[PDB]
Amino acid sequence: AGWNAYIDNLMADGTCQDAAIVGYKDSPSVWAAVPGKTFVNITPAEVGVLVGKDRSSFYVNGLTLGGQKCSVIRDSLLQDGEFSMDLRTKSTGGAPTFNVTVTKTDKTLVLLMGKEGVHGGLINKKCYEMASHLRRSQY
Amino acid sequence: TTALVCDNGSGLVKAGFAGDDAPRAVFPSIVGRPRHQGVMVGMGQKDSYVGDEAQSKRGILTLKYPIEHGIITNWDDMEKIWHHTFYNELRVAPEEHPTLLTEAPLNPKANREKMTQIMFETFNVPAMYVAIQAVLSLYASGRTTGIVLDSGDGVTHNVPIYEGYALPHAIMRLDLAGRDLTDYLMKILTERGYSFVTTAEREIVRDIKEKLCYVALDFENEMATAASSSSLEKSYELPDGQVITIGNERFRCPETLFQPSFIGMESAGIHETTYNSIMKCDIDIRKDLYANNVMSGGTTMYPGIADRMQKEITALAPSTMKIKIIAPPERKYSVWIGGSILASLSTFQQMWITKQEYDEAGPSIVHRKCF
Amino acid sequence: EPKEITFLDAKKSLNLNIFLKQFKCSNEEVAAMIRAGDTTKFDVEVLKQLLKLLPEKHEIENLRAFTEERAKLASADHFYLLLLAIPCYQLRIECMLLCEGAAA
Ligand SMILES: Nc1ncnc2c1ncn2[C@@H]1O[C@H](COP(=O)(O)OP(=O)(O)OP(=O)(O)O)[C@@H](O)[C@H]1O
Ligand SMILES: [Mg+2]
Repeated sequence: AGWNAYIDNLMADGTCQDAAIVGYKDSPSVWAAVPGKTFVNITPAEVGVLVGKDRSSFYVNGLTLGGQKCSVIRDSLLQDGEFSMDLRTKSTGGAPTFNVTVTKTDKTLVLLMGKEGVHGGLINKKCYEMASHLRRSQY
Repeated sequence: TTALVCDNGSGLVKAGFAGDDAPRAVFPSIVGRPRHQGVMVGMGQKDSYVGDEAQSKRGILTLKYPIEHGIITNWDDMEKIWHHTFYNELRVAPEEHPTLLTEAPLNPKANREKMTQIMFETFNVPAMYVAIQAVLSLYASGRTTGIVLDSGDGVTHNVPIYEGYALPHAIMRLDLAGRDLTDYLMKILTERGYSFVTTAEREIVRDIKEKLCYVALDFENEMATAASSSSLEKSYELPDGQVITIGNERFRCPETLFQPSFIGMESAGIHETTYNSIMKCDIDIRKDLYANNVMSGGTTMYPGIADRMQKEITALAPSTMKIKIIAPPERKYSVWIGGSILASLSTFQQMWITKQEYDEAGPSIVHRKCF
Repeated sequence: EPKEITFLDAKKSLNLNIFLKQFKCSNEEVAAMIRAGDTTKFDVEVLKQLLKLLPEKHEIENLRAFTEERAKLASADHFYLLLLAIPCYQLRIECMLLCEGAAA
């Protein structure tokens, strides 16, 4: 069972519209993602934005995930106890805005893109359970 | 079932039911213990008094004001205040009413986690949501996105809100509120020639701050007519007969909000922290921040604070001639009234934190449901 | 002696006993006159003491849940259960105290 089974486990309940296991250690690339969606086009430059030491640049105009502009709300990502990253998708002209959660494991990046009207807390707890499950398995 | 809304204030804790126009209980944030030693029976006198009962018998009680500058420090006295707030002030048990709660902005995370675990373990509420006072303050005006100035009794804050969700990076703090204004008012009335060493004198100066003090449209012009104004000089009668005359100090006590250099610190004012907090956001939200600027707290009851906020935001920001700063008449309790508006709706039933969520997620659910 | 079972602390039963024993009658005459609205033995301070010893909601629910024989209870609990048999008693006690205090 590969990482596509892990994406299907992330696509089990149907609350989230996109999932991403993206490498930042060993093999820095998108290891798996939902095909056709935003997070399959995550560059390692966007990973270096995410894993970078500057925790104050991305507050000026958001950052980019898969070419999509998004706004940071919370930053507890490099902190070892929490390892969490809360974003919301920016939009132009009254287009609907979506909740985004990014987390570190030991080797991977777990990114989740939610649906319309779906609260970011459920996205956050599901991604935290996923990151804790990966960190329990030394991943 | 009707919901309960309480504003856990630094100087006045308010409590009541959802949907009510006014809070049913308004009591000061005090816990009294008996000041002298003596035991007897005396038909079962209580060991601790809270609130209006603590206010009424306060001569034989040493009081505690346990919130320091918005932030909770002593936790047992908050637990006793919350026990009074449920069990005797509203006369309820908290295990069936969902309870909306208020936090000071830039609250430490351990305070939020401790608050959530004391709600879920001790009181055992079936539903609780922590909201920033500014988000409820925007909800009393009836909108979901904008920056809000909130000055209570503890601390002044400017908080930006996006679709009901606050942005903790651009929240700014000004270290003054109505307690600091009260201390400054005793300072400049002492400089005028008076003296306030007792409890009742401090309460009289609090009521002077409640009744007489105002904000002028222009500080420099009203200084320029201060000796010549026939309507500026007010006074107050203490019930034992002392007369306190107040002049220009009526608009020097709240102008500490606008300029904190009046008292001797270099912090930015309620218009300058608002402007600097607007610029620290994303660029797109800033017009909606200016469009829905709400002041809140009892520290905004000074008449003519609306047009002075208008003139100061007009001075700093050249795009804001015509946008109006919204000042509801009931923004004493706009945290509580917005909590009533938020909790009474049928769209809020998902956003409550269940007991099982705390059991499976720990206290850190307050980081992730309350945002 | 049978055990005087009470759903209250000793303070409230003690103040209610010191209140009730000053009047020189049993609890039935007290509750029957509270129904009757007689102001002879009720001045302002007595009605203030009566409102200071009002029953709590869990105490009313415990007295309603007591379906056993009433003889084993205390006399204060007998007064509470005689008070609970009066329709709309608290508003009438408030009416009498506000009328006498208003006249005063
Ligand atoms: N009409 C009034 N005019 C001026 N000041 C007032 C008025 N009424 C109350 N105050 C003062 O303003 C403060 C009350 O504000 P508020 O109720 O928002 O504070 P709080 O909720 O205790 O504080 P915080 O929100 O920081 O926890 C107190 O310091 C009180 O003395
Ligand atoms: Mg408050």
